Amino acid sequence: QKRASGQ
Amino acid sequence: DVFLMIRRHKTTIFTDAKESSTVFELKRIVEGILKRPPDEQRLYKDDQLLDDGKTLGECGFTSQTARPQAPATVGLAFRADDTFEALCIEPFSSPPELPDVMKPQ
Amino acid sequence: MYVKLISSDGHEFIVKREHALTSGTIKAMLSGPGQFAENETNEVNFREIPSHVLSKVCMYFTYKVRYTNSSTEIPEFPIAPEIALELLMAANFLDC
Amino acid sequence: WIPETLYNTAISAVVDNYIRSRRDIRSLPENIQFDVYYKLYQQGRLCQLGSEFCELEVFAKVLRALDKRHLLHHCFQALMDHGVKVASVLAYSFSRRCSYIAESDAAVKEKAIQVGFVLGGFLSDAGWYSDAEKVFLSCLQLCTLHDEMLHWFRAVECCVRLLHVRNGNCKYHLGEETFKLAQTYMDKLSKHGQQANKAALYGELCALLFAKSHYDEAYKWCIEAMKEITAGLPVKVVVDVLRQASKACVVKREFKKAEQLIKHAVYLARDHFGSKHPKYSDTLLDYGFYLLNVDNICQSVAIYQAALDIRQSVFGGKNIHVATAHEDLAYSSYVHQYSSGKFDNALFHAERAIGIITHILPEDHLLLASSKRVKALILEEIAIDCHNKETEQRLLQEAHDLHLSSLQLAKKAFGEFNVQTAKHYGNLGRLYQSMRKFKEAEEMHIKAIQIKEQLLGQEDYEVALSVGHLASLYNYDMNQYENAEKLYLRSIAIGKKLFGEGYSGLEYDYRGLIKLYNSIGNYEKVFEYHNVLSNWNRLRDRQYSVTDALEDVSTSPQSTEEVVQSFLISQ
Amino acid sequence: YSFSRRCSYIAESDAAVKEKAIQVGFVLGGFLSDAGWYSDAEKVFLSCLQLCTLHDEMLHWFRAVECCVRLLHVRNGNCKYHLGEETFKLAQTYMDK
Amino acid sequence: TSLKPRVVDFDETWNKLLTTIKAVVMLEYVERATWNDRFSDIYALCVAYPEPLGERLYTETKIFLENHVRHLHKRVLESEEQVLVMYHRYWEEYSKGADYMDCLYRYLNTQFIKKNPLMEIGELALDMWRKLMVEPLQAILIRMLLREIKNDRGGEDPNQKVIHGVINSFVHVEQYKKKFPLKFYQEIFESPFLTETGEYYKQEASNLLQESNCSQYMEKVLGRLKDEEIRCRKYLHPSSYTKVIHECQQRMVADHLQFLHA
Repeated sequence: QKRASGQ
Repeated sequence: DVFLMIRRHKTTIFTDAKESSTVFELKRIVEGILKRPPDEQRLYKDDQLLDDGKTLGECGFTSQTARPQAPATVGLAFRADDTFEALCIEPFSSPPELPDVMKPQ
Repeated sequence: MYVKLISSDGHEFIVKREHALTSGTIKAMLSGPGQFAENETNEVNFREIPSHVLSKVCMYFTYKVRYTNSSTEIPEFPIAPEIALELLMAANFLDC
Repeated sequence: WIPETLYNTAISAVVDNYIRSRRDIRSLPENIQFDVYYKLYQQGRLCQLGSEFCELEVFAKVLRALDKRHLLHHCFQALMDHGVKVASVLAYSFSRRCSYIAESDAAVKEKAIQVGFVLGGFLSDAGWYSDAEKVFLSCLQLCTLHDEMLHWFRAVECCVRLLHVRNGNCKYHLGEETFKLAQTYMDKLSKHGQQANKAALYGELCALLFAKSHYDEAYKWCIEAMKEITAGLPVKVVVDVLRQASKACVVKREFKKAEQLIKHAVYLARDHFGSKHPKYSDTLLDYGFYLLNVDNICQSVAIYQAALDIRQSVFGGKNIHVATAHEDLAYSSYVHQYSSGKFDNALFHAERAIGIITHILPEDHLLLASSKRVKALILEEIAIDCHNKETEQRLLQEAHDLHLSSLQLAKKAFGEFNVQTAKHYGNLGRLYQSMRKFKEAEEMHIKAIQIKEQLLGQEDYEVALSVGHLASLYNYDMNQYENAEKLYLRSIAIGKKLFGEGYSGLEYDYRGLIKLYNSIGNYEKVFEYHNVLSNWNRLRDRQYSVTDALEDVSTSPQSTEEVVQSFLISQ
Repeated sequence: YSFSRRCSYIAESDAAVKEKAIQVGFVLGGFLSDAGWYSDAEKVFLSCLQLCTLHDEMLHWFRAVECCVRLLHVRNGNCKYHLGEETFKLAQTYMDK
Repeated sequence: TSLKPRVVDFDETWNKLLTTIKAVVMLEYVERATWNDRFSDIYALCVAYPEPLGERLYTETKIFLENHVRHLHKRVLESEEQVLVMYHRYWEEYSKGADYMDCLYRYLNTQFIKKNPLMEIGELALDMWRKLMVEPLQAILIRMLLREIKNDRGGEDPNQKVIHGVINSFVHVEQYKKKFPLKFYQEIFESPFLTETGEYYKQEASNLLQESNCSQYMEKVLGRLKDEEIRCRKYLHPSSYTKVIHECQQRMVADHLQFLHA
């Protein structure tokens, strides 16, 4: 994906 | 296979006998329990002498009415000295009579 | 091979020793100083267990021993409602 | 077939005669009363059981059977699922008893506190902290009405438990007051020359300050708690302090000590309690927290599912302890199955977490914020991975309102400048990145980064993660590659410093820089980051050969004093 | 279960108590079959049949064939079609009796 | 009366229990009626009113066992050079008493001890005998016991039951330890015993080779090892058959392997 996982 | 409760005065012998076995073996099995000869004892199915010749299935001790859950009682007397005694089978006890919740009170 | 389960009233429920060791407490009572073979049958006193419930206990002994590892469907032990509470405390005390 | 015991047959006969012998069962030995009540539960007669368990006289005798407490936790919870509010009724009954016996001697008060402690421990072990807090408040009032040595000990032991039921209830503002009362009682205790051990209280305060995201103070009180662990403490106290110590070490970025702390906690819990105990499930939950925060997510799902399956067994449905296991397993399944895109099990767990928390807690409760946040994260990734623009808008809007509700709850409880509200700011920024609203996305990521770097130093894992998110927003969307390159370098540096070259979060930065340079040029930079990414993939494939974490805990690895001493020696 | 338990105890009792138990079993099994609890109405009707198959008298065949009529309705609705043919054969045997 | 929870004092019931519990631990004769009555007394204590007096009964039983084994330890400290036979006699009596007390305390064991750190009364007594009779005598007792078997190796005639009873006592405490059922036996006795056997079989080994040639020494290997094999079946636990029959070969055959092969 374009960004990392959620926090 | 028939299960019985050979009660005399306050004892209650919990024995198991074959359906086909006769009353003489039922009297002889008490030899190893109370050590008294079968000649000087007689059994009692509710005021009924149980003679040696007739079998257990003949005198009403069917396996349906003497199942292990509720074995059928049988009386006994040991002749005292020479004359037999009456059935002094004492009742066990009165369980606490739980009141009926539907009884109007 | 017979043991005399004397109740509180005085009823002497003579049951086979193989049946009596079904209950853990009777097996414990028949071990130690209680295994002394007085007469031929070991008189076990049950000063707290009445006769109307010790009779049901002995019936359960002869029922479980006969009906153990039964292939057919096993019927339930008939416990009357008036006896059920006293036979509940007797079943716990006897560990059967 | 085998013949059923005379005990069980008599129980079936007594239960069947229940109307005729309802009050006569209460005169039975305490090991028969609970078996009769468990038969009422098994037969389905939940109404009669609920009527009996709502009386404190009956329930106190049930609580004295500690062998079958695991059977009681699944009965009581069933009653709380039946609709009968057994916990609040028992708490009210105990409060009424305490108000009645407030004017008495110190003999019956000590008896009621001991009944109060077991009832409060049951109500907080089952997860009814709002209902256990009333019981412990009554016990504290009883211990406060007099000021002797034993009552001081009981007041300290009651403020330890009152702090615990005000941490899991998200009443963090009253936790400081409760700890102050406990500290006052302990100072009065040490004034008279008798010292009470402070491990459990300091561990509960560590959990309080960690839940408020005060990780520096949380670690300070972690050290203070581990300084007070002796060989005579109950295993529950040592287990709780080990768990909270491991969590504080994890959020302080000290995984080298957190590993031994939490593995020893799991070993102690599995040894003393068992593999099907609620406390073992709590240790597994904190161990899954550790494993999820050390880039070991694949095992964490195997730990949370182990933790949840214990909690669904002992407790059952509609419990906050099951709900926390669901909302933690849902997030770990979301993180593990993130690149895979298979958010089917993750959403199913997050649906149950909200479906349980909404039933048992009010809409303004902080525990609902964390369950809403996880489901909003899952819904966003389901939205962007589907093709229906109607779905891509509906799910994104649902995630938007969930994130706003969670942000409102966290802002109301913690404040504007906490870490846990900055996490919601970062999630909202990611959501706005997905939702094609970029002007607000940059503001949200800027707020999250500024809050998490004002608080959590300059090179923390959380600030690095938010920096990576903002850099992906700049790179893939706003085409401001000058800032995105700098933020990628910062995120890569922090991830390498914390997790090394085998960090699984470095792919979203390596690919980001690859696209960044493909957009602007420097094909030598493209080649160098491409071979760096290839080396990273090779190292990750080499490290991917992992084992089961329960086996990693093993049996009897360490000793209780050894782990604490090693932690203290390592500062 | 309460009916079956209180029913297995008065198997050997008098005709009036067994008649009362049979009537209570018919009304309870009819209620539980009307309400749709066929798995639970079967146990009541099975216990009623167990009372009926004790004394081989006149009215007991009528009550047993009524029990077996009511067992088909609580076995057809419960999709116990394998036991349905056996129940019909037992009922037809009692009609032959 | 019935088996119903009733309020009862602990002093009277505990004295009635204590008399027969004293009569059992030293294996004195107690009436069977008294023995069957004390089961009902134990039950009445365990399900008493308004609180179950099971923890107090366990505490008082532990206190009694402490006092009794401590008194036996004082008694055998009074007896010098006769601690072996007296210890074996007291051990047999106390082991039978502990088994009978496990039988008597079955309701406390099943309904209180197993349902709450706490050991069953029949295995609490073994722990008390370990840590009040064997651990205090972990040095005096082993010296004479190792001397007796060493003297037996020298041609003496020790008591069969006394020597075998003392060694079996170490194993017989380990019934409740299902994890390590021989750790106590292998540590407090076997480790001194294995080193003692090696010392005895290396000092006398030089004596044999001093007067015997290779052919005569070969017959001596099959002479003393077979004798030691009897002592394995005589004064040793059966589970230690292999680890001592090969230890002697290490100090006899392995040390002289270069001599036998040549």
